[PDB]
Amino acid sequence: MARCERLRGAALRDVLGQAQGVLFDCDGVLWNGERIVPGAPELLQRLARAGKNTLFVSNNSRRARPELALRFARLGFAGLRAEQLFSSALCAARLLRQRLPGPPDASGAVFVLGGEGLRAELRAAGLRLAGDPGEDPRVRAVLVGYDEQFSFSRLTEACAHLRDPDCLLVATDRDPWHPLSDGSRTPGTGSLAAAVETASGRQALVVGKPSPYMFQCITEDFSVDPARTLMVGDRLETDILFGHRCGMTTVLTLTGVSSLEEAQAYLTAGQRDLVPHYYVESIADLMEGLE
Amino acid sequence: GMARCERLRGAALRDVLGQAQGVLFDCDGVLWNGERIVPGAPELLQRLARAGKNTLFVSNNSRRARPELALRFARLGFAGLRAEQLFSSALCAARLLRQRLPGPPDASGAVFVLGGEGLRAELRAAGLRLAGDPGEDPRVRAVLVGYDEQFSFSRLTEACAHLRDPDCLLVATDRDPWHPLSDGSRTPGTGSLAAAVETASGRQALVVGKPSPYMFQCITEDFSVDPARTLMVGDRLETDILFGHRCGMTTVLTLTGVSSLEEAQAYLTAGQRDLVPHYYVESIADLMEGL
Ligand SMILES: [Mg+2]
Ligand SMILES: [Mg+2]
Repeated sequence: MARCERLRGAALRDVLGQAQGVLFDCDGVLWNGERIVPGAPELLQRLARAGKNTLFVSNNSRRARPELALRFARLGFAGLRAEQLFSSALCAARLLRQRLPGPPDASGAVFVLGGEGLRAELRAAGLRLAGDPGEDPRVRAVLVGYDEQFSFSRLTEACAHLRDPDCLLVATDRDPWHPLSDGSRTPGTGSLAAAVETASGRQALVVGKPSPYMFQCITEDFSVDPARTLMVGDRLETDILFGHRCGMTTVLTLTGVSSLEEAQAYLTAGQRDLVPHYYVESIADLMEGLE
Repeated sequence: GMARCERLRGAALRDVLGQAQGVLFDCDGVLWNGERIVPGAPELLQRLARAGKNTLFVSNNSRRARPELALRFARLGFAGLRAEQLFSSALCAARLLRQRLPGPPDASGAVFVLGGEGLRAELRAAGLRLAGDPGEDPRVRAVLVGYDEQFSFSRLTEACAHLRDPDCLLVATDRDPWHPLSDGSRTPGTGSLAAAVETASGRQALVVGKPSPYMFQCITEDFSVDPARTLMVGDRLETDILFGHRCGMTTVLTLTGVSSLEEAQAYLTAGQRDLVPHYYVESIADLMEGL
């Protein structure tokens, strides 16, 4: 039962050694905007060098896997394989492919509330999209992602497709909002999904953290022992909660959304699924336990 | 206990109406559908008045300010209505905001409104200053969410920025999730927009319209209404009937609008008593036989 203790000294050395792998969130963890967290690339290098598997699990639905790979390299993280990158965009594409395979050749299209990156990810998996060139099939799912073009007319159109009870409703994630470098915030997919759910009378299947589906997506490709895996994230309600549901050890890093006082709040209220096992000021602190 | 969803007719119709001091009517789906009035509706109101029964009209439609709503009654054939009898969520939101924003005298701020011209006009009639109107724009001191066909991701972002200030109020005209259009499709309702704003800002909105009791408070500031001698007549179980139960009125479901008889009997069989009407009629025209 997590005590939100500061990981350092010998415990830090033991916990990492036992680890088969570390799961990292990206935003708030490896970088903030275009500023990387100092030490992070070096940390990743030393991890790989010590044979510890690294995967990246993000709720960000804006970037398709190729463009995510380029961001990593451009920001100084070399030697990443694309196979290591799991976004809500990617796993939503895969979930939708599997729920729509059906025997019927009469595949439909997905109506997407989101950007080019999310669309690209779905096309990469082989899905057809409403609004692409040519005839438009029957819309068979609405996908809600991070959608800067969100509009009343697009909400209305989403709801029309949803009047067909066989049309599925999927959301990339429910993050409510995200911090921007200038100090402001942008609404998250979770706010857009709440609108879509309310106007259509439906509940979405949610793909991203803290939904376990994300772990399912990851385990289709890699063998993961949750008991020997660290989940490292900056956000208690998505990263930590996810980690607990999957049985992983959880590390809150303090370079992002949540504060230690938010964690200690939850601890005192006994909501243990939101209490990290450990915390660090930044992921850089983890290196003292390595060589 | 009580509501049994009985058909109001015969002697029961005669008794219920005789005991009544007044009847509260919802508008859309009850007196009319789009531009088509419910046959008999104008006659009913007239006959109610001749019998000394008070009538008031209570609507969540946040689109027409009170002057234009009054002109609509008159144009569609409802004679003898005074505008003082019309209570929309727009009006009651303006009054709530006028109550809550008299304070630092002169240092009134502005209201940032997600909604249409009608709602804007209603707020201005109450003396409120609006962000986006001419001139400066005082500090924003409230966000109001209403029916906003121009709802957009950037405006949601702007609402959220005003709401970072914990002292800025959040009000919603109502939580209706969607509304029927004449062609069989639906338009998203304020409830869907409000859910987006609440989720992205981390706030709970003060809701003005039915089934919030605030709407009844707004009515009783102007008229003495004894809930025990008043009928609440509506087409929507989850808004009109719940409202009536919360305020302690007798509730009459009419079948010319959104909800069905079977939806009501389902609520009854399920023991959800606050969603079961005391009586129903096929149309409000049926009420006339009791006069
Ligand atoms: Mg993060
Ligand atoms: Mg109605």
